[PDB]
Amino acid sequence: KLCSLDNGDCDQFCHEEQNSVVCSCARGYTLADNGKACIPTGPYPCGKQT
Amino acid sequence: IVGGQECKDGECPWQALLINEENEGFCGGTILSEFYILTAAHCLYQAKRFKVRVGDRNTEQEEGGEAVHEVEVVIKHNRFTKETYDFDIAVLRLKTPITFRMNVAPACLPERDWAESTLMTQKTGIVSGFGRTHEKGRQSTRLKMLEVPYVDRNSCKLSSSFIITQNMFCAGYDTKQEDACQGDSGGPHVTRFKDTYFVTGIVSWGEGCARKGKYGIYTKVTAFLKWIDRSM
Ligand SMILES: O=C([C@H](O)CS(=O)(=O)c1ccc2cc(Cl)ccc2c1)N1CCC(N2CCCNC2=O)CC1
Ligand SMILES: [Ca+2]
Ligand SMILES: [Ca+2]
Ligand SMILES: [Ca+2]
Repeated sequence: KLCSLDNGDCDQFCHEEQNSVVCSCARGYTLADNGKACIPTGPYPCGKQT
Repeated sequence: IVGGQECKDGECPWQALLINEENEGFCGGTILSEFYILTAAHCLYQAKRFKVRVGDRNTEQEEGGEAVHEVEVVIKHNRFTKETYDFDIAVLRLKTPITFRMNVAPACLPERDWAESTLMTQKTGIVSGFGRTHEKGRQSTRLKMLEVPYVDRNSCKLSSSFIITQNMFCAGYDTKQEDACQGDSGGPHVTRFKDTYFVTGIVSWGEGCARKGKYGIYTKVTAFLKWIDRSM
């Protein structure tokens, strides 16, 4: 149920492991300190307009 | 693309155009990385030999930002057949890498179970291409895009006497005259999630274009994420 509302507050991917939200990101992104946001790791990250 | 609108600068940067031996665009593709383009398996049977153009916005004019890449290898799905159009997916490895720049950037690959549950359940996606602007119409010299609603599975299956499989999905309109069309084949269907675009479909087939009670059929990318990863 954890990812069913507001995507678990994740910017990108949301999963549930041992009854807690785990966020993750696409290749070329890294998880921010807060464990929710996805920060590009370089120029021209995937899925962004130029 | 039937209806919709022209892509603005920066807007559709993952669009690729497959060009045949006569230099005519005949299918689209989606940039996945510096070396790999996603397209439809059926596109491979439209031209013996072809190349891939990126950064193209206007097919009749030189821009100074567009580039043509030759294909090193074609990776076609083993289970595609012309009889079913099932497994309509291929990956192209380019001979020389793409330099990402204005109007040239990759779409994100989604993550399977998350995308099935959260991305495919969005109201709409966006399809883009240089294909015909109506059934029997001329191709577009300008890159176009169109917002298309996801169609529920039962309405989808009932729309055709052809078998629409679990590896396909429908998007578009019942009667509104907007759809993808011939020449958009192989191109991107993307879905936005929180300001990031994920490639969710490959333009595959329709019964004509924009017909009443007919939808666009797309290869379901989530059904092939491991296959794509292995191919790349
Ligand atoms: O009419 C067509 C063409 O698809 C019509 S088209 O080239 O204008 C075209 C192409 C791609 C499109 C993609 C979207 Cl999302 C929407 C509209 C599209 C329109 N046919 C007869 C049906 C055949 N077919 C499939 C099912 C399995 N066996 C077949 O023969 C495919 C071919
Ligand atoms: Ca051009
Ligand atoms: Ca998952
Ligand atoms: Ca229709």
